[PDB]
Formats: sequence, structure tokens, C-alpha cells
Amino acid sequence: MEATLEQHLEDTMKNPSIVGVLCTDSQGLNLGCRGTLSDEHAGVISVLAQQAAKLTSDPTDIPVVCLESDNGNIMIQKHDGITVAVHKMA
Amino acid sequence: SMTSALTQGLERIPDQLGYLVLSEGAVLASSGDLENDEQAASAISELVSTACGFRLHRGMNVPFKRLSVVFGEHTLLVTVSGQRVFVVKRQNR
Repeated sequence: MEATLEQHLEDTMKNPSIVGVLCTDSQGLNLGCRGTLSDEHAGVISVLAQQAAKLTSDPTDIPVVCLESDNGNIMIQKHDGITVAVHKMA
Repeated sequence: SMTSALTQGLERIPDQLGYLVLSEGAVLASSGDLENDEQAASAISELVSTACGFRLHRGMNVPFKRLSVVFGEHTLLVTVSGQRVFVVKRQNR
């Protein structure tokens, strides 16, 4: 545990509820993804994370772009300068 | 009346502060803070148009039921039924 980025990807996946993770920073570029998420989603997650921030009249309001549905709900928070994509079961 | 009655109030709901409806990329109705400005009307439309285009190839063709976007002090919950988009704007708890 010198804290590596692939630690957390394998680490948050411990949870039965957590089904996949993916990371991106504002490019559409996959920086590692587990579970349900793959490279198709890197671009889509960035853009909705990116456009949802336009509703931020000004910044420092970090909109976790939560996204409900049948298979699961999908939080999306632009975060530590890197957009994170959790996929839970609620 | 009873222990289990009016007297026992029932769980409050956070206040609403904006409401919005668009149809065909056009504001049908709008109240609250979502006045007539084309900030949220325009901005959500492509947020909706992009968020709607996230198929995920596991449950295919239907990329959501509802799209919340949470802020610190206020929330947006968006719905679409046949290219009529609803946003409710409220408080968080």
C-alpha cells in the first residue's frame, strides 16, 4: 500500500455493491477500468461530466452526476482532477 | 389524533425552487429560478442528449430512468418521456 491508482480500482471493487469503476481526466481517455466499464464509456462519461459542470454557475460546486436506472445507478464526479465513474447497486 | 396519526407528522419533503419543461428543444413551461433563461434550457438539452446516448451494451438502447445531478445545496432531477424533458430543482436534505 504505497497507494497506487490500480490499488483503488481493485480496492473499491472489494464491495459486492460496486460493480465496475472507471477513471478519466477530461479527454475521453481510459486510465484504467474494472467491472462493467470499458473504453467505449471513457468518452461519454467525460462529456456528461464536462457539460454538467456548465450548470455550475461558478465552480467548487462539484456536481456528482448521479444516474439512476434498472441495471444500477451511476455516480459521476469530477474529482481530484480526474473524473471518476462508480457503478453501484441501490 | 393518535400516536399513529396527524400528531405524528410525516416525513417532510425538501422545498421546490425551480421547475422546467422543454419539448422539441423548446421551453414549454418554466417557473421558479428556471425563469426564461436559456442557460439550463440549452445546457441540459445536450446533457440530456448526451446522457441519453450512453447505451452501456448490457442493458441496451435505454440509458436511464432518471438523471440526478447533485450539488452542495440544491439538486436537479431530470426526466424524459418521448423527447419531453422534465427538470425539478429542489433542495437537498
